[PDB]
Amino acid sequence: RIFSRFNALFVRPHIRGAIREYQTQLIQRVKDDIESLHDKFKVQYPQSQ
Amino acid sequence: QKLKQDGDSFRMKLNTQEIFDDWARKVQQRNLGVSGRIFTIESTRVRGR
Amino acid sequence: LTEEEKQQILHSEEFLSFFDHSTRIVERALSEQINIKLSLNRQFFDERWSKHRVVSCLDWSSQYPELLVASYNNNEDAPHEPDGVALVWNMKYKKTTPEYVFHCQSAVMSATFAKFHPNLVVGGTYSGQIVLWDNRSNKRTPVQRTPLSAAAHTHPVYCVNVVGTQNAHNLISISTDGKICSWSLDMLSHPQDSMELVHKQSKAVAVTSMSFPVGDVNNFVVGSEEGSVYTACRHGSKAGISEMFEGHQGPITGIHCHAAVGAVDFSHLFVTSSFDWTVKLWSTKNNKPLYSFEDNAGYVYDVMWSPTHPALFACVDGMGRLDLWNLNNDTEVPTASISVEGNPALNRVRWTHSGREIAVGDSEGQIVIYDVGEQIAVPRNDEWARFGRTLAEINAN
Amino acid sequence: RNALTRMPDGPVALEESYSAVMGIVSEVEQYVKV
Amino acid sequence: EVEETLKRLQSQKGVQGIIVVNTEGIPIKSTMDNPTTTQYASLMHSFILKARSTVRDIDPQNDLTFLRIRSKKNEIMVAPDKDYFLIVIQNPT
Amino acid sequence: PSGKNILVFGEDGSGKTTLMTKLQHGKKGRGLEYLYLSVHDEDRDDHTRCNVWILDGDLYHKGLLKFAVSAESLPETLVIFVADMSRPWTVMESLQKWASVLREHIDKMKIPPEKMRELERKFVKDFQDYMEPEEGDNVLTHNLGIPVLVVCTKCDAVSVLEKEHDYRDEHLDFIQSHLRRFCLQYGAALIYTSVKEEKNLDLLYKYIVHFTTPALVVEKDAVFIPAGWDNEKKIAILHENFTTVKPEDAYEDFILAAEDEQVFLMKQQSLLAKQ
Amino acid sequence: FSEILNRVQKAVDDLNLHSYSNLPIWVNKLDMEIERILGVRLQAGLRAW
Repeated sequence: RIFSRFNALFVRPHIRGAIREYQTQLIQRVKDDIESLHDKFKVQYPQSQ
Repeated sequence: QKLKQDGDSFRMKLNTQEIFDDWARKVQQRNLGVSGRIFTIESTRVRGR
Repeated sequence: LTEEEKQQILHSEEFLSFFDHSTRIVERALSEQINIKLSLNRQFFDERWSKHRVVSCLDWSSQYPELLVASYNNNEDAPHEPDGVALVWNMKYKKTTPEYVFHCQSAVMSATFAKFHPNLVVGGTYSGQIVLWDNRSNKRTPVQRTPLSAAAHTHPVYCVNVVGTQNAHNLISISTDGKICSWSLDMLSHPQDSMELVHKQSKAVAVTSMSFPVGDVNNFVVGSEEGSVYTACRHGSKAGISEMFEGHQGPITGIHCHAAVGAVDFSHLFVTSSFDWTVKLWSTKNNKPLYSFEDNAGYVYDVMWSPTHPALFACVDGMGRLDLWNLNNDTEVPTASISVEGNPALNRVRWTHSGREIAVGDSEGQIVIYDVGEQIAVPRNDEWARFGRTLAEINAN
Repeated sequence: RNALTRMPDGPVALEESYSAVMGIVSEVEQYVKV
Repeated sequence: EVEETLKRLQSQKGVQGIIVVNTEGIPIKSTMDNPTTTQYASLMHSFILKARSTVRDIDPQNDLTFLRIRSKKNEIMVAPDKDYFLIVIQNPT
Repeated sequence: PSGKNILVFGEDGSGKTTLMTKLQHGKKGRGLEYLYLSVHDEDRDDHTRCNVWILDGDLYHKGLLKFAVSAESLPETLVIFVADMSRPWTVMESLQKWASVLREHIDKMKIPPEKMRELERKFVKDFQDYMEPEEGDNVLTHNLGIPVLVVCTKCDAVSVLEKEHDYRDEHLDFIQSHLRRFCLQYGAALIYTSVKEEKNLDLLYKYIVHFTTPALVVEKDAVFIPAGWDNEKKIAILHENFTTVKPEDAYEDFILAAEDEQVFLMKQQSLLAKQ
Repeated sequence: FSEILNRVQKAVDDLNLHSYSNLPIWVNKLDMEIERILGVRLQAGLRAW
């Protein structure tokens, strides 16, 4: 939500090279969610209830 | 780009036209004229008895 | 021994009810002693009548609990039993034994209580065969049989309605085509409002678990085929469906109007839960989802608002996860959250009228009853208007 | 019944065959244990 | 309906034996040992008639709908009304 | 007294593990499913080891039969031929292959005992002979004989049969006729059972484990042909109506790894196809 | 063992990610050798049990 407030600001140098570590933190979160999606799609619809 | 390709291939996993194609083609080629019986909603069907 | 005359004397008419009293009070007397805030309240399941019953709706007991009709869509798990399952239970004694068995001769689909009656139970089936039961005694035979002609229904009765008072005992039975029939709650011969839900487009409205406004309001919100919140009235200048405020997807499996006002305003709001893997907030001035909730993993089926704290709902999903949220307190997260046995695709959720406990129904039998002891008497009108203002300031850019 | 494309998976005969043979092997040593 | 009746009567856990004593005083339809409890229920029919006269003559507005006989050895949790007295001896634990 | 034994034989499922589940088990992967009991052999049950053994297929089950069949076992070896009805083309094959199994089994390990000719063959010429009396004509049996009593499991699919390939009773008459003929040729009695259905097995099997049974053929689906009621008149009435006169062709009526490439080979091939 | 069989179909999913030449030949024939591995471990395990 904080990133959503200033998505477009992530261009300017003071904003380009100053959030990258927090950015990687959320990248890990995103990757975890993508993996959860993999776990969900592997449990296909006809196999599920 | 790593997670980009990850989500791209995983999005390509959603291309599951096996059962979808089976259902669509079977329904078309099977019920192409199945509802053509306009005799009545009360017919005769018996055996030797 | 040879007891046929004693079958008439001993097992007579009024003595069968006395035998029901004897069995009930001794089986209740089984709780004999020696003769020298997520808490998971209860859970009930019949291993003979609730077994593998793939159901979508039952008849809960908000008012007068500890006796709630488990009007199950009788599966083929017990073909050597009467095809139809309706089970009132005994939460007061906390038992699951098949004592209060109830049955019909068709797929019992959402057999709600009748109007002005705790014993009389009304209910549609797969072929629109609305049956009824007057259990003044301890009987179980469906004493009524609805005619099933062209004007009637042959599709599952999604959510039948009871409108009016002792004067107007109206019943709104609907099929999948959307044919509304307002059967009087006395005679099963003529449905008063036996019309079609004519709308701007696709007059044969594929309704899916509609919802009934609080306050005897006819401005219903029909859940349909792809979200499709059909907002309308049954009569007046807009007897058919006036419009369809949507933005929700899939067949609505849960939609509910305003809860019981704690200290808030009337709060003309509602919510929707369906195949879009989520719940979406709504009101009377939106035309779009007021606040689309978290699209959780799997089909979010049911949702229900609580009476104690009016600004909090509860919703399960395709992977059995009940999430009860009060965005005026817990916005980004639910107030309480707990899964069900495993991660199945459930179908029902219903708050207890007493609040701080809820009876959630699975779509395959067993019914769980969770306990959440958090809310007390608080003026949530302030937080209500403030959060509405926060959303009104967040949507802007 | 599967909404995917792994039709070239391991085998449609392997998985429960091992458990079936292990089941009879367990049946002998357990039911004739008396 | 003797099905649900006998079902919920004898099927109840620890129920040794019920006695559906009628005005006759003989438990021919029950789950107790009939050759032993026949005379028992007849004698108890007369003495429970004494008890009915007692409880209903000293205080006429007091019926007898459930007799939880908590003995030193058995749970005779009798289920009466004005019609019967289900004298049921049940396993204590 | 003494213990008993039962040898059940089945093919392609057709109700074998479930049949012994319905006798009164973990899995099924290597045959020989033992079954210890307490059999009421007309008076009491003192934990009598009436050991029943499950056996299906043909891929080396003689070791199982070695742990099952023995020297002093054969006089009351109530063998059971199990064949369903859903796939009759596989059923005709099943009973035929199992008939070959029992013939070569008798001609494999049952033939060395010499006393069994004038003892066991007399038991056969008593068994299949006393079969028709004390129950309910010319039961034409083969050269074989052992306590044969065919019990066809998985028969709770007649509606599925008419829903798949019968829609009348030709498959309920011709198949009944010729399989009843095969069973009478085996010296047995055609019995049918299903999942908790067609209760007629405790009568004859308890009658030979040392309470009678009637016989009708009007059913034609849950075919109960008890002890010695098998002949070739009723079957002639069965395999004649609406089908050919005594047919043998009704049986036939109901009856991508692409490639890879190379490098040097493909390179020289490319220079070759350069043109 | 069953976990690595799940990893085998995971590798099948890895092969479903992109284009291959003898993908079912590769999987199924390695599964044939896996059945031979199952033969070694099965005779050892059955003799063990």
